[PDB]
Amino acid sequence: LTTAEYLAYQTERHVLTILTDMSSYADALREVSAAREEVPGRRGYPGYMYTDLSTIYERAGRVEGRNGSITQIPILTMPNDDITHPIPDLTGYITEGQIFVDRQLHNKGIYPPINVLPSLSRLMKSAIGEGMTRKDHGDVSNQLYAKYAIGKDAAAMKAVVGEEALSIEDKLSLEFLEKFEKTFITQGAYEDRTVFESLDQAWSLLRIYPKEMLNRISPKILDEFYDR
Amino acid sequence: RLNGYLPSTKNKLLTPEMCDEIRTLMPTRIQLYTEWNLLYSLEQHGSSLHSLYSNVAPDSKEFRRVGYVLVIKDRKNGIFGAYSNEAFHPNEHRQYTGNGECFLWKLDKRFSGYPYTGVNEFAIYCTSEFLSMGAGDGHYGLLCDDGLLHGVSNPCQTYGNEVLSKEGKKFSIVALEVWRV
Amino acid sequence: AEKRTLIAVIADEDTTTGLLLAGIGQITPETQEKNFFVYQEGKTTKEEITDKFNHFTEERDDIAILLINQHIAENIRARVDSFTNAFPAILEIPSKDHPYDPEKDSVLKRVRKLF
Amino acid sequence: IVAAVSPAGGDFSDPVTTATLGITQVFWGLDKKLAQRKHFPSINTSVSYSKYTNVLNKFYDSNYPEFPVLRDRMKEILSNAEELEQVVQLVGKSALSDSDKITLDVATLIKEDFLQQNGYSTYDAFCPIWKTFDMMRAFISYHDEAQKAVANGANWSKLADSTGDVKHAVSSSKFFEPSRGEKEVHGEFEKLLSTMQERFAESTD
Amino acid sequence: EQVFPTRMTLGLMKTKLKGANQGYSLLKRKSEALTKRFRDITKRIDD
Repeated sequence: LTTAEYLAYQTERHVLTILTDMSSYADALREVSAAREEVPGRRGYPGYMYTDLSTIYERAGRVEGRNGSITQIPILTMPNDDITHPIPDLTGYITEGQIFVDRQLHNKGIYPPINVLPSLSRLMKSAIGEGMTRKDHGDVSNQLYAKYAIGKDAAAMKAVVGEEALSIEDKLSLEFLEKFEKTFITQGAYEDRTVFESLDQAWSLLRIYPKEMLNRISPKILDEFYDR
Repeated sequence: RLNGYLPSTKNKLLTPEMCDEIRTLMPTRIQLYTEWNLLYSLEQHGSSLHSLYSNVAPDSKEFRRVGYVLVIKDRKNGIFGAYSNEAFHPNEHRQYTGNGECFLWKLDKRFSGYPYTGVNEFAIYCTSEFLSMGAGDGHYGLLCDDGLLHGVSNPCQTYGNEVLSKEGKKFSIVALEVWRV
Repeated sequence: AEKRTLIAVIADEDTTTGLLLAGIGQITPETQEKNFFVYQEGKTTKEEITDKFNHFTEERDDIAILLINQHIAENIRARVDSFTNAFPAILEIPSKDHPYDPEKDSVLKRVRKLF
Repeated sequence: IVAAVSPAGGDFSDPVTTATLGITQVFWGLDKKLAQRKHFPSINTSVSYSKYTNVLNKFYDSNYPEFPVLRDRMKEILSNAEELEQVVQLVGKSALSDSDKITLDVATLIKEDFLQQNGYSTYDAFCPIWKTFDMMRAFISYHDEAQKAVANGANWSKLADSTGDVKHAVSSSKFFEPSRGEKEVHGEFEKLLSTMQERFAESTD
Repeated sequence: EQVFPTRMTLGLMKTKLKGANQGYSLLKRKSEALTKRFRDITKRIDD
């Protein structure tokens, strides 16, 4: 963090930092304060981890005068796949949004095995826009999220109420769910895509539905891009 | 000596001059009653082959003498298609379901055609993964993907047709319409 | 469950005659017994009607649809609504010159409620 | 080194297991349910994992290029079957498509034939790599053939009556004891696969 | 308000809760569909 901060705020370089683990950091931290005689806290962890974790994380963000910047992507590891554990709780408390990694998707060979339903990024609204990117990002994001959420439950109901009783919407969503999983998220280990290419592929997937039905998308964007 | 349509406020449809021109070549007793029906489209019915097959229900009881017309526009506005007398629907691999009277064509503002020949009866086929017209040595005369994105067209003995697509060997789809008569 | 192969009727004379000339009620050669009974309005006792119903339902399970006139079924209303098993079909029809009877149909009666 | 942690009551609450997982590369968890049912190999195929799959493809392609994709397909089949089972119990197997029943029965067959094996019978003591490869090919080819046949329109109930023979054949395939030819066995498996294709084709008529 | 197994059995009970929620929603929707189809049967049999 110190070297990254030096670079960013004394050479004006947009820098990105990664850590790749913090659970092992928590272990190393519990080890200390046992050399000292501080009694263990919750789950055996030291109570005061909040302060030092804040110190680690909160050396980020842009600055007023200098043109530099900084970004962090800490990687955690929940012990038994529970969010109730103190480490993920504190990390969510300090940080903005989270990115999940489902076990089931990984079992089905999906790479990167990411599930989007629990994912979230609170500063999206300041990220997308015009110039900074195309104008249709924020709408396609919501549309795809809603349709994926619908498709999951549609697949759930398929087994209990057959397939014919499902509405036309249900069948289209069922097909779209599988297509999305197998093509969009599934990315090769060495396949690099620009944002524009990803947007185009998302448009291709959206083209499954009839133009009218994509309610959440504004009419302007629908008219502009739905063609072809 | 006239034809009608039944679309619903979408960007692209078929032209009346085109249908008048195509009306020339098809079995008699079909050209007589002329009220075309838009059974399926790519714009206002999604872009799913399963949706296409579901929309085109083989409802022949009212009229088993009904012509089925498929019109497809290629990447560069090269319009073409084929005429079929039987509804499309996936079947067992036993046989091609098709009467030896279908034909292909390359339309434009320059009509052409390739009537069925008695050399064989190939690739009048219909399955959940593709829907192709006459074939033989070399790939099929016509082909549309499960996803309705790319297609293939080549000469075949079943029709002796030329290459229809502007991009001959393979191409991409931009708009599709289906008509029932 | 195709043991019930026949159709019984408890109806007036003309309706039964038309039914027979069309022919559904079969004089069972195996039992030498007819599952179709010609109802005599005022002569056949309610006990006989209940007996034939019991036969066709429990003993002679060879009957699928147990038909009966609405007016005639009214005389056995208690018997009509006492038996509520859907495996054997029971349909009520208007009698000779008797118009449609909504209250005389137990199934329709139950339909009107809980609607 | 091949350590062997011991369950401490709870499945994973103990900290020793957490620490070991933090470093150990390959993990072979334990399943209570299978043990309760005397399914002696009780490896839970939902939590266990191994990170050497990524690297082993270099050796695989030199001798058996098909392990990666086939293994992934089998794992997907098992995951789909278990997730379907999750819901089928709450309602019942009445409103199920042909493909659903196919997947369920294939998963059951694999779990009761592929996974299970007793380390006491001569034909089952040690399963060479090639034999496992061929027997895996048999199952996955059977499944994909059935899926293709039903997809084109057919009732799997009727088809199953004819298939019963080849189903029994593939279920009994494991009894081909190794150490006889080491290559003649491969020819036998190939003949079985060809006959399976033939039987489905003719019965598909 | 139950027999009390206190031996770190949290996961089991959470699984039971999730199963209960899933079954509840599924059966709710099944009942909705069946009632919807019941209405038309009533109308058509009446007519």
